[PDB]
Amino acid sequence: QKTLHIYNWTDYIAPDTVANFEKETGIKVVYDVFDSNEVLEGKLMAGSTGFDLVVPSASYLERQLTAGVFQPLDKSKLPEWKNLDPELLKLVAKHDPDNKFAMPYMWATTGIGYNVDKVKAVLGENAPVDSWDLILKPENLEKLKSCGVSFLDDPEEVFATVLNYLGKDPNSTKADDYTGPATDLLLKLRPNIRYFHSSQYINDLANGDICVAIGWAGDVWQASNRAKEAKNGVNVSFSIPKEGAMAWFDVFAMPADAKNKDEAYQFLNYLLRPDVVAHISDHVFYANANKAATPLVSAEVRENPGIYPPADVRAKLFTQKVQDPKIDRVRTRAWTKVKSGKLEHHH
Ligand SMILES: COCCOC[C@@H](C)OC[C@H](C)N
Ligand SMILES: [Cl-]
Ligand SMILES: [Cl-]
Repeated sequence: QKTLHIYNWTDYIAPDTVANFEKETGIKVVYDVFDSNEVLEGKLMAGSTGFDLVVPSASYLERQLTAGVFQPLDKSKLPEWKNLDPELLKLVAKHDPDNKFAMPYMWATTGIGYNVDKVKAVLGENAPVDSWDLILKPENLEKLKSCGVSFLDDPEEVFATVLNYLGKDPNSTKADDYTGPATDLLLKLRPNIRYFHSSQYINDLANGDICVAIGWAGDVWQASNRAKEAKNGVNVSFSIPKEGAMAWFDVFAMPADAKNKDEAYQFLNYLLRPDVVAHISDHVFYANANKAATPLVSAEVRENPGIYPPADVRAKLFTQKVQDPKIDRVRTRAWTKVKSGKLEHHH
């Protein structure tokens, strides 16, 4: 009797995927969840995670490759590997050369989730919902404060978005960009931000408790769908803003010390079945990386340009770079200062 341990993002599988795999294979699954790349990386670098499969973003897989925390995937144990789109594989390979360590899972963008009606009530019918101005212009956040503003608790995402908005390289390697203009803007915004959190914003958007959030696309579409299902009269939408946004792939990987590799390959091959991953996309409102699955994904998901954006929008997307340790120090210190920003001092 074997037991497979999986560590995935919250809100990132269909409700019946694991039970269906358990029923089919007889394998018992222990499924645990996270909402932060930094939490997962800390576990991978601190000791044994005890997990057989983990799901980093691709730039987090990249940065940990030479640490040897992952073992290469034996493709002979993944006969359904050919269902993955081979062009998407080439893009993922920028982070994982020759696709040796990672199985692409889902792809999306980091944009703005918002309450359509409350934004228009507060900012007017002309509210700049197609722009990062909605959430990064202080004059707008000051007005939105009471209806509730959330930022992701993701320093890399937040600084890269701010840098881009300020007309800098979103992956700037210049320390002064972080300590100066990016920090200046974030401190100006900070009094109007209710919280930094990377998962509470889904239900808060759905229930009308947060009016604007920096959010991951399919999480915001899940909020929208939860409100629709609740018949609660809340209208949530998502914007990939006109100034561009971050795009990313999340990938399954196998820790080098995984106990139950055979069961792990069984689960990956299960996810490679087109019906399995299409059903996941239908529930989580994210694009998968499986070419064979695409015709099976629901029309509502496939036809949503905030899930499958067209070429003119894709042209404005950027990807995360791994920063050197001096930028990492500057950025992380600045993030701690920003998040503590409301506190009173006596110096
Ligand atoms: C099936 O995933 C949606 C397609 O993803 C779009 C991004 C990842 O690719 C860019 C290239 C140009 N197509
Ligand atoms: Cl990524
Ligand atoms: Cl359909």
